[PDB]
Amino acid sequence: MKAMILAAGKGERMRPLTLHTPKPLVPVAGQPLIEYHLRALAAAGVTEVVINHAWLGQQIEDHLGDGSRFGLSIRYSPEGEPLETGGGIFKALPLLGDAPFLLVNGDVWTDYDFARLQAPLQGLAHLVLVDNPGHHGRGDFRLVGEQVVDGDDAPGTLTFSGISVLHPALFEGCQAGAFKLAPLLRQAMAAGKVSGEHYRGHWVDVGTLERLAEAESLIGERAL
Ligand SMILES: O=c1ccn([C@@H]2O[C@H](COP(=O)(O)NP(=O)(O)OP(=O)(O)O)[C@@H](O)[C@H]2O)c(=O)[nH]1
Ligand SMILES: CC(=O)N[C@H]1[C@@H](OP(=O)(O)O)O[C@H](CO)[C@@H](O)[C@@H]1O[C@H](C)C(=O)O
Ligand SMILES: [Mg+2]
Ligand SMILES: [Mg+2]
Repeated sequence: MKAMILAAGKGERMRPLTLHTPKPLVPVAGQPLIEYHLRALAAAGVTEVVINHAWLGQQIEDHLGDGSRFGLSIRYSPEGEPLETGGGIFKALPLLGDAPFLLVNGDVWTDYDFARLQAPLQGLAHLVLVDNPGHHGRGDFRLVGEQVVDGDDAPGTLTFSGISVLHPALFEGCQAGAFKLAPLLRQAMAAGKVSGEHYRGHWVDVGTLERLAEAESLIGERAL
């Protein structure tokens, strides 16, 4: 299947790093953050990637080009207005086609094996969930067997990893413009159409300098 990497975020919490460098292109261990995803995706057998962008977008295209150096074919979905995650995915659907695709929040650094998702999967969406960051119980969702439901307090909830397989039909109808992805996932969940899994390996949402350091720390433990 195809993959989409979300890369339209402005990274305001990463400043001043993101003043002249798009977040996707910030180096983590001598390598641009998004290039971990491109290499992982190519290793996992993915050959076609869609990347949306907004903030400093043309720098992303300039740097990655057509993706041939990664053994990929990349298409870009430029966004001129703030579309958010859901609206942005929707805007890119023409490039993705009608088949389920792998969706990867580009801000993430992880050792999750993307090739696990090319196995028989369940529903309109299949979500990779991880331990709640910061040692809290808030999270987003709960996982019962393979079935994902909406979170409830802090007894045993999990956090959405930003790694998933989505069915384009998830966006069936859908307000053409700017909207959120989570709300759509809960309608699917409400209909028993969302499966999931709990990944217990390394995962960092790289949204701050502190998260960047943590990712570097873990990446340095893997090299050894
Ligand atoms: O409108 C958007 C916003 C976010 N995103 C995607 O989700 C990622 C960031 O998610 P984010 O919600 O934290 N936005 P951000 O401005 O980066 O917060 P901050 O770092 O504090 O400035 C971005 O890199 C994209 O991958 C989009 O694709 N579109
Ligand atoms: C689409 C997506 O990846 N959402 C996740 C991403 O959002 P981000 O923090 O990058 O803005 O990382 C968070 C954990 O750090 C999750 O809670 C987000 O999922 C929540 C439920 C959401 O859909 O808004
Ligand atoms: Mg942003
Ligand atoms: Mg982030």
